[PDB]
Amino acid sequence: ELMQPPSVSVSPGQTARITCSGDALPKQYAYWYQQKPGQAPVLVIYKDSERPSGIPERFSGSSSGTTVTLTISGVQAEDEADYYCQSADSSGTYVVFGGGTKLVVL
Amino acid sequence: YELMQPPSVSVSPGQTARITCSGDALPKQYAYWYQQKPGQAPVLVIYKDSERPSGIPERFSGSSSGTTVTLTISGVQAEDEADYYCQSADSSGTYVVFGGGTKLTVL
Amino acid sequence: YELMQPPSVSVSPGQTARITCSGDALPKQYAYWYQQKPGQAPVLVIYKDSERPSGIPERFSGSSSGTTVTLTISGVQAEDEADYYCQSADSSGTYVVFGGGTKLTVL
Amino acid sequence: ELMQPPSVSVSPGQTARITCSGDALPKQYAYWYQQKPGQAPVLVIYKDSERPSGIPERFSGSSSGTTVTLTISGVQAEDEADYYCQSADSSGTYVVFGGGTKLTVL
Ligand SMILES: OC[C@@]1(O)CC[C@@H]([C@@H]2CC[C@](O)(CO)CO2)OC1
Repeated sequence: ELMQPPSVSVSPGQTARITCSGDALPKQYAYWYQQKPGQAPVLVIYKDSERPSGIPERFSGSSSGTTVTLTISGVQAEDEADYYCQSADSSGTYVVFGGGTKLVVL
Repeated sequence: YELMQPPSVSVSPGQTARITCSGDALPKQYAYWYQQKPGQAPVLVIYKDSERPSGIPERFSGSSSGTTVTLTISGVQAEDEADYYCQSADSSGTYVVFGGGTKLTVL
Repeated sequence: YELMQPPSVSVSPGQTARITCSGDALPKQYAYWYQQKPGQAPVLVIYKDSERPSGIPERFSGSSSGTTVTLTISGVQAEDEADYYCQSADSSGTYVVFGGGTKLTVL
Repeated sequence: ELMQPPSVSVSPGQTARITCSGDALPKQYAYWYQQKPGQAPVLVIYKDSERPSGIPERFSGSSSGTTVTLTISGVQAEDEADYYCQSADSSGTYVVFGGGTKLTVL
């Protein structure tokens, strides 16, 4: 299980940082996706720091020991969504998730 | 939905299901696949066309062919009943595109 | 899904679409209907079989026949393209049941 | 539209209160539903205070002036979800929503 804050809120154009923590993160890749009702999930970062095509450069990913972090610079209204981190247990046998973080733009 | 995906695919347990998405930009743009079950976080099952994240069973596999990508689920089990989504980017690689989702019914 | 609902219904603009859910407990249990568009909050469009919350257009209407309930959308507009969900309760009225959702495609 | 806190978190068995504010609420009904990925929305309260069949008694709704409130007594793990209030503008012409509140059970 991964620990993630329930919500992060920032005013427009601020940077938001969303961190997940977990014992297995030092040895397991994380994936970050954006969840909105009614549409496919949108992968914003894979393997800790890689960005899929079509994803704005303002989205970036980093990792440090038992944490991984999605940073969103210059937050826009369309960024309002839930962000989930996905990884795997220490053994790499099964998928593990954070509880999701709701990003609000004040 | 700029990717064309059938709304429904059904198979009995043990069969292999193939879920396809179609789009003009798929040849030179990676696809990503998700599984969505009721009341659970979505799961990334394939990225970059064919790679599985740690923890994803090998019975899930992705492939690319012309203007179509395919999620193939071998030996479908009851618990695989879920919605499956595909994501990619447009021909330029400037914005994300996605299919409407396929409901996989088992039985 | 203890209610059964077609995964897909399609009509051209201006037509009337009928989306149906079926279940043994529907006769003596109210149904509720939602509209889900991409990237937006779900919308309650019908409650108690046939009542429309304030702000829902009269072109959306709900009805109830035997073991089926029906969301009828008259004068379908392109912006009505969405997923539609039905919810009710079991026979006794002890827990909630749902359909798998219908994708309405507007041609 | 409507103002709702981004998130509410309580330990198991506590009571959670989720409030929506809006100028038109004194004259317009509110509806509360539970949103989870992958499933139909679940209406827990309609017309301010009425509960659909199949909804546990621990869910209740109240209204007071420019506010409406969903109260969840004895919060349980399956209650973890987003809760949205829906209403209508002052004229009753168009639908309005809160931004959703993510309920976390610590
Ligand atoms: O109102 C229906 C939904 O609850 C279905 C799923 C949920 C989203 C919609 C589809 C989803 O994003 C696909 O991963 C999963 O969660 O929002 C709306």
